[PDB]
Amino acid sequence: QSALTQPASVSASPGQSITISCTGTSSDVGAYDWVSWYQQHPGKAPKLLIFDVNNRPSGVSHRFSGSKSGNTASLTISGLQAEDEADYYCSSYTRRDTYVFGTGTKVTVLGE
Amino acid sequence: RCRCVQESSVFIPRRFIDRIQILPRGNGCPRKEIIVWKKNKSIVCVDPQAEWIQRMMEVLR
Amino acid sequence: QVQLVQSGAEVKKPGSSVKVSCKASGGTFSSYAISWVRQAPGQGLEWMGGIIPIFGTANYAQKFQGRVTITADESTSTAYMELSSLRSEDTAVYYCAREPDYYDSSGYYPIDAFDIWGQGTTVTVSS
Repeated sequence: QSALTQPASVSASPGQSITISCTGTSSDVGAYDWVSWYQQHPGKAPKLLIFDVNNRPSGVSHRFSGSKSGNTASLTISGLQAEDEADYYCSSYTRRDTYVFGTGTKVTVLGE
Repeated sequence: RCRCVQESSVFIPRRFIDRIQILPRGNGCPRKEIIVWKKNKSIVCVDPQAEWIQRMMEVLR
Repeated sequence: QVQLVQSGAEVKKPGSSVKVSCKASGGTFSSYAISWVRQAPGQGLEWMGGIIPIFGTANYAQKFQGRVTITADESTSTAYMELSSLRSEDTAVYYCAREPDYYDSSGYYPIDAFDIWGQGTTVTVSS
């Protein structure tokens, strides 16, 4: 219910770099580096992209990067391609010892 | 010399842990030392007796 | 093959209960935590609760307290999620997910993230 604030949509031409913001509070995003990012394709399970603000699990491309300043975390997708067209969710653990997700961001790749 | 002067058996939940260091016998200390670095930056030594810490070592193959 | 295998699709009447299964394949529950997340059609991810099978410690989101019971059998590496008093808003895809660890010569590091997700379970509420 008390979801993290994410822009509804982020779009760009192929080859471009995009940034997705994730705003929470001092109790969650602002409290620690327990912030992770997820990629979700239509009709598929979410996939971990970034954990602990900016760490990449094995298999995740160097094109995906993370950062955090204050109560805001950010995901950057460089060299945007058609396979990056998915929904993106940030997650954070809380001082209320729960996990909270962002509202989600649909990433679209713009044509010609 | 050993790092721990005291040891507690109390259960430390996952939400409060940053890291768990396991130090076996030798290197200046005769006993096995389990050091827990808490999120609140405090360092807590745990008794190798505690059931929760026993269950953890049992699975850490 | 290191995955979380979930039980099949379920069709339930409003007011009934649903118990979803999550079995670890090509691995064990170990010292890892297992969380339950849901997704209503065309909506966002929502954390319901979690369990640490090795200690039987369970936590739930405020919204789901009393409706959801999360259990785990470490001997078979199977986790369960029982949701009662089903309604229209409960029609969703239910995922189980692993919260992993990181280990070096420097020690054990817990990771607050979902690295392995199950295939999902569709739960449809009739009315």
